[PDB]
Amino acid sequence: RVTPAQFGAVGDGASHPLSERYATLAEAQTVYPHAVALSDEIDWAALQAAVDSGAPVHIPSGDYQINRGISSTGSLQIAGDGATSIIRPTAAFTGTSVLSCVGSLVALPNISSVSAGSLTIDFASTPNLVAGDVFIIYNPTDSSFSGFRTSYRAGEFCEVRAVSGNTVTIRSALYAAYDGATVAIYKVVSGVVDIASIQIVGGTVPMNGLLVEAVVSPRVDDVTVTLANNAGVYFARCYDAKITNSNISNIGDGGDDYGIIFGNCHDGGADNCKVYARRHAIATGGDAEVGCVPVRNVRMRNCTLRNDITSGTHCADFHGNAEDCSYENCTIYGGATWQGKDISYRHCTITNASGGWIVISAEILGGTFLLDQCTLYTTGDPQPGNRGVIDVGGNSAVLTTNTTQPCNFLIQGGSLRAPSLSTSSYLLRARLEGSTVPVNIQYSGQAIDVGSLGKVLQLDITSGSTSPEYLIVENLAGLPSGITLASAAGGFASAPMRMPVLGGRVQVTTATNASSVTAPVTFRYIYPKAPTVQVTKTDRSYAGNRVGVAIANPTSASGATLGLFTDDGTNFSSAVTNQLNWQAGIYEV
Amino acid sequence: RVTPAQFGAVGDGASHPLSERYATLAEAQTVYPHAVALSDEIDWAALQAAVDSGAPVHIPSGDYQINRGISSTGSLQIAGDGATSIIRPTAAFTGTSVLSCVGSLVALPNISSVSAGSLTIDFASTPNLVAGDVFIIYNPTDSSFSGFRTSYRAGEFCEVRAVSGNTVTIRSALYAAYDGATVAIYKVVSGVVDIASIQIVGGTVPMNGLLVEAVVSPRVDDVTVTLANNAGVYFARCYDAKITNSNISNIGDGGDDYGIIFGNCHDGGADNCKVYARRHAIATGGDAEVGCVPVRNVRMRNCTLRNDITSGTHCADFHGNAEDCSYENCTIYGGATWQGKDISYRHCTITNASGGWIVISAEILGGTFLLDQCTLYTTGDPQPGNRGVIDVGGNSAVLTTNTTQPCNFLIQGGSLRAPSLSTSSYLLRARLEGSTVPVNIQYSGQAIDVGSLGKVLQLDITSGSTSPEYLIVENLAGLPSGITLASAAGGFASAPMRMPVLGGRVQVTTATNASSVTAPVTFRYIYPKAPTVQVTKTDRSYAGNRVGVAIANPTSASGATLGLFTDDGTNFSSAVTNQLNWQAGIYEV
Amino acid sequence: GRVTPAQFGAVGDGASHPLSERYATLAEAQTVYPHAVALSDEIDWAALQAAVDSGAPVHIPSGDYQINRGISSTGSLQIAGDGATSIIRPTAAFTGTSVLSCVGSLVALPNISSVSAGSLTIDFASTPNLVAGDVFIIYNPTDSSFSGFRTSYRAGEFCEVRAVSGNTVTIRSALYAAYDGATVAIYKVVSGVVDIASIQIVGGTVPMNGLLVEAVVSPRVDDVTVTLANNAGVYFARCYDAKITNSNISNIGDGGDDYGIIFGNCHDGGADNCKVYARRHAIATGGDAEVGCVPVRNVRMRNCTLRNDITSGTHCADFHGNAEDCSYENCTIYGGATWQGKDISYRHCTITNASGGWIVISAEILGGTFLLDQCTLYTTGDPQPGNRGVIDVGGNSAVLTTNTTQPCNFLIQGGSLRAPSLSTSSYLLRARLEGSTVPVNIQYSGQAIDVGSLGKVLQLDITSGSTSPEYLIVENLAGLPSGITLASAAGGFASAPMRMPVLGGRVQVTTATNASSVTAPVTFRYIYPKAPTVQVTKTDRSYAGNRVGVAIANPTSASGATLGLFTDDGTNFSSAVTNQLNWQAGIYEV
Ligand SMILES: [Ca+2]
Ligand SMILES: [Ca+2]
Ligand SMILES: [Ca+2]
Ligand SMILES: [Ca+2]
Ligand code: NA
Ligand code: NA
Ligand code: NA
Ligand code: NA
Ligand code: NA
Ligand code: NA
Ligand code: NA
Ligand code: NA
Ligand code: NA
Ligand code: NA
Ligand code: NA
Ligand code: NA
Ligand code: NA
Ligand code: NA
Repeated sequence: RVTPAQFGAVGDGASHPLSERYATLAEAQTVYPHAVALSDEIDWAALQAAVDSGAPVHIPSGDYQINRGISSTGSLQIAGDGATSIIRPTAAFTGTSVLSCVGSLVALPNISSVSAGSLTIDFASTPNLVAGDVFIIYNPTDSSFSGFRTSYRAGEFCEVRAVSGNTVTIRSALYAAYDGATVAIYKVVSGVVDIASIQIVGGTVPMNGLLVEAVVSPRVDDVTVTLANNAGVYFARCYDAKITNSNISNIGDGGDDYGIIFGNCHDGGADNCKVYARRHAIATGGDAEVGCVPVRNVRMRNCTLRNDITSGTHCADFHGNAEDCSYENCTIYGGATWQGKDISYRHCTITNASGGWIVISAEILGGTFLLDQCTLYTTGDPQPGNRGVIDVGGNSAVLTTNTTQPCNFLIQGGSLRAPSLSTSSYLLRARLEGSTVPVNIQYSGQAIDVGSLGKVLQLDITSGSTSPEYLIVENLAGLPSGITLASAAGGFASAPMRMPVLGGRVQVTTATNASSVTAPVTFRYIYPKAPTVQVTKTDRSYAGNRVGVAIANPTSASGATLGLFTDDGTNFSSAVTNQLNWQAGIYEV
Repeated sequence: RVTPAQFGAVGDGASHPLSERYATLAEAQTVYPHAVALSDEIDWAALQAAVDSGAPVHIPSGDYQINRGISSTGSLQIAGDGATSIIRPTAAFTGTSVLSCVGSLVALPNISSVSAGSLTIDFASTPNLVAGDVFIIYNPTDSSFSGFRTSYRAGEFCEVRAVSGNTVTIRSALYAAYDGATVAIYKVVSGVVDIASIQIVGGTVPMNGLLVEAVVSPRVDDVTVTLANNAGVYFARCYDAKITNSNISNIGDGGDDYGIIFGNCHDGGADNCKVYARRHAIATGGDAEVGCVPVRNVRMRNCTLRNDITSGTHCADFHGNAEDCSYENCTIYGGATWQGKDISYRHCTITNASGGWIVISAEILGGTFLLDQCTLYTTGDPQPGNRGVIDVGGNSAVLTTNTTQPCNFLIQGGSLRAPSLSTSSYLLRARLEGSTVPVNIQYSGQAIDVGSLGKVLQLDITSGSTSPEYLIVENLAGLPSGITLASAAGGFASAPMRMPVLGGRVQVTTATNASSVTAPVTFRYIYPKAPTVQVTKTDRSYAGNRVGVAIANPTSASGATLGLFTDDGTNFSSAVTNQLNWQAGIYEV
Repeated sequence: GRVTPAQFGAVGDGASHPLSERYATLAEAQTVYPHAVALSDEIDWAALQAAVDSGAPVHIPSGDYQINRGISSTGSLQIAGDGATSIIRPTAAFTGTSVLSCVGSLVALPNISSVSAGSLTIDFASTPNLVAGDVFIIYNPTDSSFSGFRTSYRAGEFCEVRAVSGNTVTIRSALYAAYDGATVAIYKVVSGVVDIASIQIVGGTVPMNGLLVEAVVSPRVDDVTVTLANNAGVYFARCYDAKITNSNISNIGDGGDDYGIIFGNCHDGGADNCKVYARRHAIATGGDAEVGCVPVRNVRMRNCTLRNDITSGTHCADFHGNAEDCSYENCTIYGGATWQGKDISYRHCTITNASGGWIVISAEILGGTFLLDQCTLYTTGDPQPGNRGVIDVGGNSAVLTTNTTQPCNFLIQGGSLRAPSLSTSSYLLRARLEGSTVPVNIQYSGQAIDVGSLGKVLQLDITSGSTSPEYLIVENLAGLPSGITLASAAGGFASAPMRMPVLGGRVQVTTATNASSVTAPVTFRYIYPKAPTVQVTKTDRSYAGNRVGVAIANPTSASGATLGLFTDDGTNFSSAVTNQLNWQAGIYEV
């Protein structure tokens, strides 16, 4: 509705300080009240004034030179003509973000204590809320959500359903319980944020290309952002923030170096974005400011993500304050991570990080962690660095005294290709370093393509202990002969186990000078302990004078000696074939 | 192209009746031929005149007060500057919908009878159709698609491939057969419908925020709609209706209370929308008007949905006239439903409705119903309401004489967390109330996280009968000891079954004063009938004078007495240990 | 956009207006439109072309613009309209290859040292004109350097620059393949902004393409409607991260290749939320034989509904054999789909049959992994009379040949497959060797099947060549009727490590006091590829008078077994009493 040209923008790609047009600061401020100095860029002055007008701003193709950030409280509405509508910080730029909009957390009355899964909140006095309003429940106590980091504090975003007196009902169930004496409540007050069809060429100075903070349903669509600093796009304390159809590339400056990060956000996500950043193309986390609650129901879909493989870290990120978030239908070059609680990767294609691993874990609070029908590729071998291809604390402190809820690690279907492992390598490692909770494993349905391999599961205990409900390896295709199904220490060894069935038909021939004949079997896979073995004689009835009793003696985790013995010890009177049909498995759960 | 300001709009948020500007109605009608009274809103008159010009309408930021719907026939093109372009019914509003566009159903010739799966339609005379045209085959006979409601009539939308004389080929196979003597055919005649980047604040009076009816490929994008009445967005009899990137919030007025509903629609769906509504955030169904055919190939993807949990109903809806529709990659707070035919939930996260159940059924015609790799949560327990966590007629008439096709209920992978069930609760219930078709269950691969639990399956018959092709429980993680695998009545009990394997190794020591030694085993899970049991002796050969024959006697659904007996009844001559390796399962299909 | 066709003199009223209506001479017309060719050219075309030529973004108001020549550009093309009422319409007099087109450039870079697959470092022979974010193509001009199935399936790929230090260029993702430095030419992709949105092209019968975008980084097509009766509604050629979204594309075809949207030699990007029809392939991938014709990689089709002409006899959803690491996800596909190339997946798709009755067909299999991941499949027909599986891998065509050079894994995981009209001779999946010598592995796992009659799950044949598979697995299937064959397996398939489902039951036998044995026959519900591993145990009786009896099976075969209870020493049983013979059978080799 307004343009920067209407407020005097030039936008020709060259510098135009206000001094080119105004002899005095007072004269410049008569036109641009918030100009700071005559050396400020006319393009910046014009863009900021247009934003300040309160009308949606349309930015025609041009190359706008700015020395300060374009910022707003409340609302920010900017739409360009596409990638040719360029906002470009100059070498003289100062400020935290190229574009920014910041809403408000406004104190609400305190509340009564409330249980997890409730949809009713009792305020101490009349709350200024109506249906559709958004508020944050916030616990200022350090580590109130997770002990892994100080800043992982508890709370969540609620959406008002109805209000009756001091009672406020909400539109979806609470993720967590709150003691009323420990939380402060804030109404999220913000205007309309919609940023579309522009290109930010941020350079090396600003920390963020775009910052949107404490806003309900901001929208970023069809943008291009390049930067060499901390974050291409940073959503902080936003509810239903969406960024869609955008290309974000952050070369980094050697800091946290994020492409798109959702800090203390709830709902929304990224859809159909192509993203590169040095460390984490997409990430979740937050800060330590008021309202720094966990990241929940944030969904990354249909993106392609790349990072700098030499950074050594995972490309797709969640930090340990995430709960109930996922990457879905994403192509992820350079690895992914399980952190926090209740995290899923669904139908993603994921390649390895530099260490050779594909999925790595950290800061596991507990809950369920899932690789759902993913396609996994590694060109390396993480075993020399003590990690699994899917790693849970192999060489790091991940399952600790800060892991306070039972954990379920679920690998369902999909495929895993890893041509360059050794006979020492393992597909999944979990190592306890202080936790005392059940750690359950379901490794199920996946098709595996390897050269050499040592083991499917490697389950270790450095400190702490576990009593799992289950330890399951099942329906795997592509396992080569000789591998170990699960090395399991301590409480993993005594866990209720299900292990794959092996078996076959072994011919034995009786001898007329003996009451028995035996034959050795070496299992194609090594079990964690002696499996449950069946043996049955087929394809012969009387071997002369006796049927014979089929047994196995001994049996072990690695094999068994099959035998056919006359019950009473009489020698067989004929020398003839018999088929010993054997099988082995473990079926405790 | 045109703006309401050009036609005299004010849009400042206050009321401006025509009387402010025109002394008589005649005077006003010179400018606005459609004006009804001098009390009409200038903003309404202006917006309607803008629509009536036939040019695309751009609505600049503004708050436009209207007392009547903005409506059109055939085409409607409205685009604003985003959420600050607000259309607002006043207290005096009269009309059914805030914005609406209605296309036409134009008679085509009758047709010859045609079979399901055909791509060739024979018209009785020359049809006015060319490639790309869309028509509806419509059976006006009540319940011609489904007997569950009279308005579930048969027919479908067809897209013309080629026309040769009176023969019309179509671009995809027919879903159903039609007797030519029973159907009337209608060409869908409509123009361009495109509604984008506006906000409708509908209030309590209009039944619909947006209504689009009988239109080919209408588009709704980047809109925000709030309402407290029947439907935020209602697509009726549309082909390839698509709504994208929109936020829809219907507080409801205590009726059907839908967010987005697709009535009698084919193709299209909802993508990347955040939706709240009191009863069903998204739904499908229809009315009883001409062309009220089944809802097909409508796909809801990448949405977050919420409802009022106190409504007691499911948040994500399909009615019984749905065929071949799905929700995929959606976050669903407040439950989902199987109804109609061939319905799936894929990679969704779903929480419980107030009853404690998560997926509920109604109006099952038959076909295949799938929960594919979904993450399911319930904080409650549906068993006291006689419902499973996944429920098929537990407490309602769902599998009845109106269920006319074989049913397959499939649960594949994913997870289910339900910490608060009792030892009486069951994960899935199916109860017959009059149906006679096969009802097949595949409960396969899911990771389960419970405290107490009674049963995996509960399969009951109040009336009717069934001869299932299969009844399968397999590859489940997380089942606690003592649960029942399936309680199965009548034809469920005699169905070909597959039930999980349990087994173990039990040490027994022979005694020199007996020919046998036994040991009791109680299975971890209770089978629906005595399972198929194997026992083999290992890790010992002769026990003095005899090997011993390993048997089980008795066996039952809940356990077995393992035994080692000398074949000839001679007492064992030595007291030595032996391992009885036992296992059980059911392997009929 | 900045400029409009009106500003350059357009009419856009739907009727023809040759330049001769306004200008008496060609010279006078060219004063206004320098690139007009003749006074008979359309004013709408001259105006639209001039608007594009201005270099400003072009906004096209509602109107119906008549053009007799393509609207084209080099480097950049920015066009946005008011939606489907902004119509660009070739006239009967149209001449040109494409209605709308933008072509970027491939600019030679220095040569590189040999590099391994999986590398992220490239060494240039001399200083390269590259910075971070730049895109280049490694190209091998040698015919069939990626796949032997076609000449034009040449090797190479798109790389995105991470950093440059001296002659060393690091890249943002690992190379898919290895390259001999002496065999490749390297090219920078130089292009500007391409953005086409919110217009309708009514192409007609003349143009080969509705929209062509060639050699461009991140072109964007959004909210467009395209109809045509020729070769390709939308053709992306040698593009990196081409995205078409929210569009309706319909190609009636002219009897040629007849594509809706085709990605030729493209890397990254894909199609999202599109409704597409084309006579042959609604969406396809492939390419041409021009410089830079590299494999199609990381192209993702998502959230689309696709239809084709079923009487064409071909699959609706296409990849050609030069595809690697591509997929369809969350698509409704009427008229079948295909596995070709390497590492291809369909995920959460609903797919119906092509005319032959099959649903997924293969061709030009290089090797790697081919996945149907939780798909819903439906056929109204039966492909067996045409010698093809419902899921087919060379049943009646040359698919697994000397050009299949890498181990193949065919995976069917979960989902459902309904096929009510098969016969007792039909098979769900067929794979047939016609010259390949690599392992061919099958995982058929977890699917719920709904059939009337059926012959077999797998039909594994060898016409020529040979195979030593790592695995052959059938497991966790629901809905198989009695009497089917699990796997017909010939040659090396027959000797592969197999996993086959368990069958079992409890059979009552009563001893006789005048014999030392009692037997009972069992016929398995499914026929195994070879004699299965069988267990038998006696339950629910201890001594039958004087003896327990030893439970065995004799004989056993692929189709059944004779269960037996025999006193060990051949003494007659002394009592006639019941016993339960608990039997089971399966194959458990992998
Ligand atoms: Ca390594
Ligand atoms: Ca309940
Ligand atoms: Ca035995
Ligand atoms: Ca056929
Ligand atoms: Na000042
Ligand atoms: Na100054
Ligand atoms: Na503002
Ligand atoms: Na609301
Ligand atoms: Na911290
Ligand atoms: Na012999
Ligand atoms: Na009147
Ligand atoms: Na068409
Ligand atoms: Na002993
Ligand atoms: Na001329
Ligand atoms: Na860059
Ligand atoms: Na060729
Ligand atoms: Na072929
Ligand atoms: Na008896």
